[PDB]
Amino acid sequence: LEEAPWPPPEGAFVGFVLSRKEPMWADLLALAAARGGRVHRAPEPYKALRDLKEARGLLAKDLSVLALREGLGLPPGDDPMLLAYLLDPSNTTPEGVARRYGGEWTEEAGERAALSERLFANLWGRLEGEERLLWLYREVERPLSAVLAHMEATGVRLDVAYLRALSLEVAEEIARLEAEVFRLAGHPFNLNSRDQLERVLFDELGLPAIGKTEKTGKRSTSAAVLEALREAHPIVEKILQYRELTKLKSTYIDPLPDLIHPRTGRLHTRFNQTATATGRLSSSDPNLQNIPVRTPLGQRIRRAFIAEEGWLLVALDYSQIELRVLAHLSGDENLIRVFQEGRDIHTETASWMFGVPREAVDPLMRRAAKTINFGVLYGMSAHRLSQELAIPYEEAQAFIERYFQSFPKVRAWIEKTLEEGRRRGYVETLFGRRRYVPDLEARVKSVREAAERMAFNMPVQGTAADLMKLAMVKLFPRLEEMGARMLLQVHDELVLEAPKERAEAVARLAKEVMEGVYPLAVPLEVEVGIGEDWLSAKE
DNA sequence: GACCACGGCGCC
DNA sequence: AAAAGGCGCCGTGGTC
Ligand SMILES: CCN(CC)C(=O)CCC(=O)NCCCN(CCCNC(=O)CCC(=O)N(CC)CC)C(=O)CCC(=O)NCC#Cc1cn([C@H]2C[C@H](O)[C@@H](COP(=O)(O)OP(=O)(O)OP(=O)(O)O)O2)c(=O)[nH]c1=O
Ligand SMILES: [Mg+2]
Ligand SMILES: [Mg+2]
Repeated sequence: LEEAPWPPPEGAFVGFVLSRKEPMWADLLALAAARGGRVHRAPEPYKALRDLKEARGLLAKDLSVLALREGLGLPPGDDPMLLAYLLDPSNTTPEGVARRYGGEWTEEAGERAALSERLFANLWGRLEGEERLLWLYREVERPLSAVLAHMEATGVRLDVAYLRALSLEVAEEIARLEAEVFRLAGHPFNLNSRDQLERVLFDELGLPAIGKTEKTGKRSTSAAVLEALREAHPIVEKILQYRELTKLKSTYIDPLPDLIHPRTGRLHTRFNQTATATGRLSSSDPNLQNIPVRTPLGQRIRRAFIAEEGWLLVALDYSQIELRVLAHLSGDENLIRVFQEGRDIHTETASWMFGVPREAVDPLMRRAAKTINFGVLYGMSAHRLSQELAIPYEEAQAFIERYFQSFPKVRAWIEKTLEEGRRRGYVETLFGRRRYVPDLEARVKSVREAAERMAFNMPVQGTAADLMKLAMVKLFPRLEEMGARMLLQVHDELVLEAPKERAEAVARLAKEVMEGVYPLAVPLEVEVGIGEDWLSAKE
């Protein structure tokens, strides 16, 4: 390409090199743009950012987040990553996409700019005639990248002092547990080492091994195994408590406080847009889509996520979203009727599980019940279910008969979906988002049937993901005009931040946007709460 | 210091 | 652990 002085003409593709992958933390080392057989290299990248109207090219969202961090309103535009991801969601990295569609991902901005231009041309070509994928690109993914950029640069407020204090308290409790574990073993060892624990439980103490690990066939010490052994030796309960506490402390309590950004004073995640097989987003660095919520200590941690002073958090969560999607995709009259009547399948199952009436099902019971509902829907075995519910195998097998019989046209949809996947080599969401599942023709049964479970889960999980993304795209500009903020997405949930005066109006508005995103054969219901912290906001 | 594979486990 | 699916991060163990 012909070397040409900065700045580039408008519509040029950008290339850029960060000192580290996280755009809120990165130094912009270099910046370039490419168009019309030219390549322009910015003498000083930060200053050159101001000359661009739009970030167009590979990882456009990351450069846009960096720009917002610097006070520049630079929105992301076309990104070949989004084109490739729609063509095949195993296209998750620029290294791979480059190799697959016409170049190499190097460490030089000018080369990355040229690459973006070339790859865009080629991938755009491949999407011609693919009208549904085109609609997903233009109406969903592309605008969604702009929304994600704002969410990332905005961040979420965290009560750091609270977490610091919590750490010291959990440390003492952890020591109480580990000391007792060592007393019971008769000697200390690295309790964090599942290999050392394996030998203590199964070789030294006389406990029966229950299961083996997947890759290396060691005797497993997983929570499920320990659960089954909870009454064979008092050390087992202590170990389970130890695991709970150390998991929460090492993953959330200790790391999160150290990740507060000096400029914003908030915590900033990344919402990865080309990272999953089904079309869901993922979150990393840190992952804010797996903040604890179940146990007492977990809830204490979620309480650390708080609203700016003068603001409130608003949490909105789609009700039984994948069951409703299933009703629509399958067209099952019984299931559709359930939602037209306003029934709650999770409460109902929770009612059967704990042997209480529906009004007796508390939040944590209902939670347990959804693991069972989706567990079964997506192929859980009779054997496993009996083990979890701690009931006879015959009771577990029975529950699964009744489950699929109540909703007769589901299996038809599953069989239709699997046959279709075998022929085309891929399955599809409602909107035509694709996932290739070649192992549907595998000759090994365990491999083939695992593939089948992935394949028929995908249209359901993926449609739910399409709906939520579309909702985010419609909702974002409405929040901007009300002076509220979109902060996080957790798959079928959004967390917004609104000024106190407008929080009620924002909650109502967001609820309606989410419910009316794309009407289905059953209503979509959204549960909404308002609060000073994330736990309170989910009520 | 960093990379991986693994087991394990937090959320949806 | 097991015929639920989708993720990312932790510490260990082994390298490099
Ligand atoms: C090989 C087979 N293998 C391997 C593992 C598996 O198949 C893998 C599965 C997996 O990887 N791990 C398994 C589950 C692990 N455990 C717990 C561990 C167990 N230890 C205890 O219980 C201890 C008890 C305890 O301490 N105490 C307190 C001390 C009490 C319990 C959790 O996830 C914990 C967290 C949790 O349950 N959070 C709920 C959940 C969930 C799921 C969601 N979805 C999809 C559809 C939904 O529609 C959509 C939206 O979700 P959501 O909005 O929520 O639901 P709805 O929209 O439908 O309903 P409403 O919005 O109306 O309410 O997402 C799934 O596909 N599967 C799901 O499980
Ligand atoms: Mg939900
Ligand atoms: Mg949810």
